[PDB]
Amino acid sequence: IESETPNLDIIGKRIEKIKQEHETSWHYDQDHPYKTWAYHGSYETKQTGSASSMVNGVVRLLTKPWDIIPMVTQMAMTDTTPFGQQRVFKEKVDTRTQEPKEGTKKLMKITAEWLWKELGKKKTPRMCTREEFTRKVRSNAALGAIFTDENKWKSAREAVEDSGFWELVDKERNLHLEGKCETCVYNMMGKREKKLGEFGKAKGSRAIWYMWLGARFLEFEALGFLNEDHWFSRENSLSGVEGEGLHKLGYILRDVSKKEGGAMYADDTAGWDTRITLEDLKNEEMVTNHMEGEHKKLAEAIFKLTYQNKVVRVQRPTPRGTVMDIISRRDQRGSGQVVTYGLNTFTNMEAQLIRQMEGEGVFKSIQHLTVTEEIAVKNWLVRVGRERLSRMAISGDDCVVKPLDDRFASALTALNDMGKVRKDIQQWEPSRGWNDWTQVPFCSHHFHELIMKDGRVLVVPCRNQDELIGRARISQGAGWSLRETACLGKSYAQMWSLMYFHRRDLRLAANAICSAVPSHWVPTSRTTWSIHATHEWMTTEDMLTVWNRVWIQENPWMEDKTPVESWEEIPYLGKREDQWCGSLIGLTSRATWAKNIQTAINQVRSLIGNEEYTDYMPSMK
RNA sequence: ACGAUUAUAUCC
RNA sequence: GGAUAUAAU
Ligand SMILES: Nc1ccn([C@@H]2O[C@H](COP(=O)(O)OP(=O)(O)OP(=O)(O)O)[C@@H](O)[C@H]2O)c(=O)n1
Ligand SMILES: [Mg+2]
Ligand SMILES: [Mg+2]
Ligand SMILES: [Zn+2]
Ligand SMILES: [Zn+2]
Repeated sequence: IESETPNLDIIGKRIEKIKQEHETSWHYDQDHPYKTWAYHGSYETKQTGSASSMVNGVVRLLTKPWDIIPMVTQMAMTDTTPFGQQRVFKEKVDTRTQEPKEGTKKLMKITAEWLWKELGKKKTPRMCTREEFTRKVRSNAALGAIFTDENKWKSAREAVEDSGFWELVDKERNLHLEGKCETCVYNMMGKREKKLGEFGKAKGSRAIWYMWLGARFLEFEALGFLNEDHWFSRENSLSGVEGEGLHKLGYILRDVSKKEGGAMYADDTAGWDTRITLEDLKNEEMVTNHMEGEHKKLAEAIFKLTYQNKVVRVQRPTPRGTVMDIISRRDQRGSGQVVTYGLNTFTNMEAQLIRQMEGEGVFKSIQHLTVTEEIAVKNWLVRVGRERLSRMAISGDDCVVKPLDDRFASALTALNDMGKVRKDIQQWEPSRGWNDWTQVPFCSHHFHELIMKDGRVLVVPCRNQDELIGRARISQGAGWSLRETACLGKSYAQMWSLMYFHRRDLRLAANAICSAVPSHWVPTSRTTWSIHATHEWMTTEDMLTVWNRVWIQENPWMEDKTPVESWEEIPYLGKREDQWCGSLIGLTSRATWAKNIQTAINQVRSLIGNEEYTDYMPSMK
């Protein structure tokens, strides 16, 4: 029922080309685990990825009360080995979403058409240039070379400056213009990030899919305009937040909460990219209806031949050593495509609008839309669609919706039938809604209204303190380190004083870390540094300069631009709120840690060696 | 060898 | 503008 039906007239040449370069080892394993993906063959390969973690000695030594807290100490780097990847693959990528019902599809298509038109009122699809690509791509961006003709260069920078790289692009750009595709294949790797381990094992996290550099240009050429012209900015899309930094997102939530409506809902979707249906992809492609000429053909080539027909190359442990599987999947979002963020935001705006529609009873059944319901839907979009859009903040899969009323919480038949099944809740269990916008999660944070001593008001980002301390105590790599990650620890402290200055433990811990890290060191990478013989790196005073720059000078929501003169003027959350968000104030282990903080600082100093040190601790009493 | 999109800090 | 670091989807 759920097996994948490949279109070999479209993906056929790609698979043959991969096979041709690997005839020595190409077989057809009949023990392949793929249940929902078409499988095409395997061949020998070598293991890539990692599952180890390095300890950040300076931060661990300075956060002792948290040694006894498993929400801190179980933090690890993810497992990006093929073992780690196949786990994630069996858990979430190797799944199938049921085709939505005919009423759902009519609802999605109507809404997507109205959305593309609203997004396009003040923007125009356009091609992007090779010069634009050459200026944007990082010099060390992955080449991701699939075939040997593509493995000539040592960096993306070198590749983009060779006319031979652009000859490969031209060969394939010409195929796309005829409607054929021969080289656009996805690499696959696991996302390296920080995730809580369980049972002494580091966990995988997610799949990252990337085509080779030439195919990524071709993506960019046809579809980069969604990003480069900022289609999903809040100004253009009403719901998006593209371009707004994390720290300013609380200001958007406060404005959404000014609206009249029900609770504030922020239902996460479980494995959003794996739940993108071919219906979703075909509604996304409707942007080509606003294109012309050569552009329309290149976009359509990308959507049809590379997004709706993906050939993937993924590693897999097998008792005879690691192999590489050549699989294929017509739906899903390939997390790594140029459209990932933007089209995730698009479809998630479309899904939330529909859920709002269900809540208001515009339509009543997803099995079929009556003509009078199609009329009601279109007239609803015309009448209120733009206002319903502004009741949302949507950053790809992450969303906050303040609906008209709380019928939303139990309006789940369209949401579930589109595949957008909520995380950590039953299919038909009503949603949990916040009636206080400062408690709403959005992009892994919530936001507090912080009154300053002037009486001015900041909105500041905040999360459970154990997540922050956990992440600061580990890094990529292996084993233990002290000197090699001291500047990294100072980097974390700088983040803490700028974004979470309002948490007592974090502001104490940050000053302690700065007091312990040699003050003339400057990071040149995660594990390397240089010594400015006469400049101190990021003293107290220029940390306070950064704080005033971000929260006052450049803060559009701060009218009075009067600087703050002293770290002691910069306030904290109220104690109860600090505690509610994981503060250890009130615990005796923390009062001890604090009272004796200079001892631990002097201990780290001695372990690092004889260097010049500065005491950031008098910034607080 | 190291995805896309984006913010901030730093260094050049 | 680039690189690094961090963070977010
Ligand atoms: N490093 C990342 C993280 C996320 N995303 C995109 O943003 C979507 C939503 O991100 P998130 O909600 O953090 O992950 P999910 O895939 O939803 O996984 P889960 O919610 O199960 O943690 C992902 O599906 C992915 O397509 C991405 O491109 N790159
Ligand atoms: Mg999700
Ligand atoms: Mg989130
Ligand atoms: Zn192609
Ligand atoms: Zn908080």
